[PDB]
Amino acid sequence: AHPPELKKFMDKKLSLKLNGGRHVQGILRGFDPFMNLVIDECVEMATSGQQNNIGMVVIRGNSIIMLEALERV
Amino acid sequence: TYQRWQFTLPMMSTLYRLANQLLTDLVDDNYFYLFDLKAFFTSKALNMAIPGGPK
Amino acid sequence: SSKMLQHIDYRMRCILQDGRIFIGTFKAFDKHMNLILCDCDEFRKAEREEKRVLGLVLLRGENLVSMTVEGPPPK
Amino acid sequence: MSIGVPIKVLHEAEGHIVTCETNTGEVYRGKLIEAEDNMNCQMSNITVTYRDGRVAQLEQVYIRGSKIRFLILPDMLKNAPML
Amino acid sequence: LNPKPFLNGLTGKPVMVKLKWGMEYKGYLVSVDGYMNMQLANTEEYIDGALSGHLGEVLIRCNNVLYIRGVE
Amino acid sequence: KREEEEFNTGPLSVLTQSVKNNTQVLINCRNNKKLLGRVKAFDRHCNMVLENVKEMWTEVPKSGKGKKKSKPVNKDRYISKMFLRGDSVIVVLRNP
Amino acid sequence: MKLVRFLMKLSHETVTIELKNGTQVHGTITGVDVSMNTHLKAVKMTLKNREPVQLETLSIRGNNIRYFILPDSLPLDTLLV
Amino acid sequence: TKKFTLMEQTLPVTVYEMDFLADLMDNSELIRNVTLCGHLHHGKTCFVDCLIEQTHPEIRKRYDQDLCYTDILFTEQERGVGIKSTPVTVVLPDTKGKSYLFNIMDTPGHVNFSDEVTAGLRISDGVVLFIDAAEGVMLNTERLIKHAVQERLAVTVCINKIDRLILELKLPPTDAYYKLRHIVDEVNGLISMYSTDENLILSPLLGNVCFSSSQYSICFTLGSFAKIYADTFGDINYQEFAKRLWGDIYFNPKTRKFTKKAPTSSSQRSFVEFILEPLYKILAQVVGDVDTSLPRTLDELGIHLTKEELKLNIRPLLRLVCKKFFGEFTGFVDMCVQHIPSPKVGAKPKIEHTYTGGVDSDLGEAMSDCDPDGPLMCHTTKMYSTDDGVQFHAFGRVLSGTIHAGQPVKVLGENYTLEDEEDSQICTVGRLWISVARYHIEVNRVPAGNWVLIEGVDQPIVKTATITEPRGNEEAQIFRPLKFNT
Amino acid sequence: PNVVFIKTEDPDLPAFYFDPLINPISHRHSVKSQEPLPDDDEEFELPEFVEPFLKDTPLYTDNTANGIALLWAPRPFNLRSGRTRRALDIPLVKNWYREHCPAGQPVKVRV
Amino acid sequence: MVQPINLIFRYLQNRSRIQVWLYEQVNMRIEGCIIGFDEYMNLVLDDAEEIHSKTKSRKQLGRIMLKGDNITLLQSVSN
Ligand SMILES: Nc1nc2c(ncn2[C@@H]2O[C@H](COP(=O)(O)OP(=O)(O)OP(=O)(O)O)[C@@H](O)[C@H]2O)c(=O)[nH]1
Repeated sequence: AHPPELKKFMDKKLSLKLNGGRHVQGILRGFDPFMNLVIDECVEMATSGQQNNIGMVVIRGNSIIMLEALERV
Repeated sequence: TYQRWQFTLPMMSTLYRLANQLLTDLVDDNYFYLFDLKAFFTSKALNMAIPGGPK
Repeated sequence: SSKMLQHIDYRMRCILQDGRIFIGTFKAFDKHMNLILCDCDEFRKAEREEKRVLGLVLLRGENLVSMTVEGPPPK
Repeated sequence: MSIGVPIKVLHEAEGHIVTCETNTGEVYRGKLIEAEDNMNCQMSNITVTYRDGRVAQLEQVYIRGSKIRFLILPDMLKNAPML
Repeated sequence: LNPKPFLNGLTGKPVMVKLKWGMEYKGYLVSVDGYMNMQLANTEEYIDGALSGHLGEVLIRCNNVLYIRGVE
Repeated sequence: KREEEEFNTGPLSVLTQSVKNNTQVLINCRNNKKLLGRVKAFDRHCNMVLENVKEMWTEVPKSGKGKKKSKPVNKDRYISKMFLRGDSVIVVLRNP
Repeated sequence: MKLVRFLMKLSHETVTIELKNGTQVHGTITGVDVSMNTHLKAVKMTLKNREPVQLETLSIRGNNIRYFILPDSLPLDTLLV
Repeated sequence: TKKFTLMEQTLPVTVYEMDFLADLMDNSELIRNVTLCGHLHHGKTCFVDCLIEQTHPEIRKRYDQDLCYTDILFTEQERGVGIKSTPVTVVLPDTKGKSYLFNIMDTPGHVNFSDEVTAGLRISDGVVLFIDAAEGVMLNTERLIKHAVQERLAVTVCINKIDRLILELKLPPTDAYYKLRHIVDEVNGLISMYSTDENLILSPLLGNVCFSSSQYSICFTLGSFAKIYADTFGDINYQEFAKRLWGDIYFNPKTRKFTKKAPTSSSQRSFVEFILEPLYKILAQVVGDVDTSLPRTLDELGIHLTKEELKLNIRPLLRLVCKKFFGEFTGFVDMCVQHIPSPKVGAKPKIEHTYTGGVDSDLGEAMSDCDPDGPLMCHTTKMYSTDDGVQFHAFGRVLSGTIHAGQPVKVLGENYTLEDEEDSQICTVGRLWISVARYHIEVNRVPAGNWVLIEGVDQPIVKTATITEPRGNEEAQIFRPLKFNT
Repeated sequence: PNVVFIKTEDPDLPAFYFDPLINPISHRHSVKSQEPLPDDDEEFELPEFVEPFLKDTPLYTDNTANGIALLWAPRPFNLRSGRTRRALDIPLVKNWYREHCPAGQPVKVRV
Repeated sequence: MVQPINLIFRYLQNRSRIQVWLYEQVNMRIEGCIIGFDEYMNLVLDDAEEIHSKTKSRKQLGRIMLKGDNITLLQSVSN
């Protein structure tokens, strides 16, 4: 079927690497057929390593180019 | 030349029960356990008889 | 289809979107122009020039620009 | 439906060791686990080469389909009953 | 205000469309459609805010378009 | 048939009248260059079949690292008939 | 309408094409497909700045194309049907 | 001439390249080692035939007579009772098309021969259990469940001879459903009684039981049948469908969703309405109206037969019609692949049970990793005589390391210990073969995880023996001799 | 294995029916198990036109009851096609003497 | 499970002030209050202040519609 087999990764702690050289790290709970993610406890990794905290975020599917686990399935 | 025959199943299903007086209604070959052709051969290769078999 | 199918099992030269070149023996293609190249070389350009080797390369269709023949078949 | 020969060879590739290069220029080298019909791969136990030289090891990774621009499938597959 | 009613609203007003490549147009829009292509009338083109010229009766093609904003 | 209702009414009507009147129309490609044309047919993807065309741009390649910018005075080469893949389009004018 | 079908009737005439990445081919055409996939034979290349090349047959993916360059040897009027 | 066995001189045509098979053998996660066991004449051998017939295009059954492929002995064919555990190695595809290597140890089902099961059980990772649908559980079915579970293999069960319901007993669908469900429940009861684990409950929803008729080449899981369903109509998430096709789930045709409660008193179950009833309608047309309405029916199924095929007798014709409908036995693969662990994963329980030194030993750790480049540790459990009867070939599992042609190996007999080395001998390994029941493929080497026939090591071996490097693994020990069922 | 075929006596009955000779299935789930049946209305619905495969055609037809019975008929009657034999070769009475007839018959015939 | 088309609806009902990051153009962000989704994730942002971070200054726009393919994240911030 069309959904990504992302079911494994849920509630484990992800890093993402986003289009345009951006990085965010997250505990995950969402996916839909386009891979639109809903990330929780989401940190923004700025260029300089000055880190922000931000709340729950949606991501557009096409913006992702990798999706990595910081703590295992 | 009358070599080959090919019948539909309503034909066969009739012919079977016309013949029914001659045929025996054994559904499976378990009956002939020591009463088949192979068993008699053993009774002929040895010198020793099956009770109802030929001699 | 029928024009592409003529090429099969030959030794094909592909030019990718970024400017790279692959040269490979060609045995698959698909409605999105995916490819499987086989026994394959990665090749880049006195102006310096270089030749790297790759195996059984599976090319996602988006990258392809053009492909060309230069060999008789590896029979 | 006519999901043709290449994606079947991708499914055939699973459980081996494949190399996989993304638009940006990162080169991954990892053991495959599953691959989907749009080429979303999961990959395990990777040694990644960065665009500028550096190596790193990784636990597990999932690589969006349209973001790839070759895989290096393991050579023994040339015999496979897809071909 | 869902996006489909909204675009019917802005019909005939003044609107200012900004394209991904950093050009921008001022226009009195004339229609929109299923893919959100657009037409504009009596248009100006800004390039870093320079009034480049009165480009007559433009059409714009929908993949180019970032935000559209309405003008006081 | 149903596209005819769209192409008369909607934003594509710019192209539609451009065929009937045979006004020129100044297109702006993605490679910066402009195509000025008398569009002789089209489809919904903005594909076009152009004529009497003159493709005007400043030619300053990346090769120069400062040398090529010496050349701002432009060019105008005249392509007699020309089909154009639709996705090359960012905007289109009417000229009158 | 449906101009891609006009790009199949055009067979075995002669064309230049410029591709999107500044490539130019010069070719005689046989075969075209629903997704504009071009195949040319008797092919002369010229890359961006780099010098010409000449090739037997060249097959060009659909979405890399930009403008063709038809010959003046087309009477256009036939395309209406 | 002494040639009392039906060995084939020439290698038959296969769908797969033989080079591809050897390549797969290195990939220790792709291979599966099953054993098929279950009570007398429940249809094991004839099932295996249907795999071979699928895999070897030149080989076909005779219309009049079963092709007992693994019954290689005249003695065995004369009796009609399997007497020797005969291994078969084939690669056969999944529903996905992904090709896996199966080593299938076809075993006897007669109670006395049970020795043959236990030997093949030891080298296997998993049981497939065959039950005649008409008879259900019988004496030897219960014994083999008990034995397998004690040996810590994963178990999955296969319900054979479903055709007997339709044609012999003539049971209506709903009662036939109850006959199936009864079999499943009895097996669950037996397992849960013996096994201390509780997670191994088996039920069609979970994939690990499949329904088959081996005379007529029918095999389907719930997943497999839905794959047929989806490839017809399109746009079905077939894995989600297969969850809904068993037990007390009823279909509501007005809302077109499934519910646990029957919308009318005559609402047949999801299983009956979707699985059984179209199965029934296939068979009752073929054995019924072959003259009048069978061509019309075959149109709807998308099956086309030539005018020469349509003149076959009913038993050949029925097998043919189903073979086009179901196609490959992919359902059997899905059951085996998921539930039965690969040798990588399976190594840890296997070493723990069978090895007297246990997992705590350095060699125990090395064998658990199942490394092909590790220390050679091979276990032989069966002996098969040559075609002439002069020699015996040892058969075993390369439980670690790699065996090479011509290599000198130390063979450890069953009494060997670190305190008594007298039960050991050094032997020169001759030719190796991957074994297939009637023809043998010779190979240069066999990596860890696969089965192999070994020539010339048979002299010091009485029954079991451990094969190990003569100069490296000086602290190796034997595997425990087989604890027979009786 | 014991062929278990149940001879339908009269053609009025439906060809598939639980004939009284067959022992009734005692089983009815008493200790009712709660195996992983998905929850009701959990987002699964079929496309518009899927149906049970052969639903247009009846479960049984009048020939179905008769046609099954041929499958265990003796050797010339269980087949649709064969090859003709000579009138010499068919042994009409052969089936009788191959079975051990009931001993109450006179001595003379037994031998 | 938290589906994303559900989450964005919760941001409508709060009428929150959310900050969007554009595709490729890291140096610019939009910071909108929101009502809007046809299925493409096209947003309609009322405040819509542009944040050109080299200049730090904050240029102001009308009631703008932000076409779906330009989006990346969808962060939550204060008003
Ligand atoms: N009705 C029916 N009979 C079958 C089917 N498959 C096999 N049989 C018959 O059942 C008998 C047993 O088949 P085998 O497979 O040789 O016996 P087995 O299961 O291997 O058991 P062993 O003899 O101990 O090796 C044979 O006469 C087959 O013709 C089936 O699918 N349906």
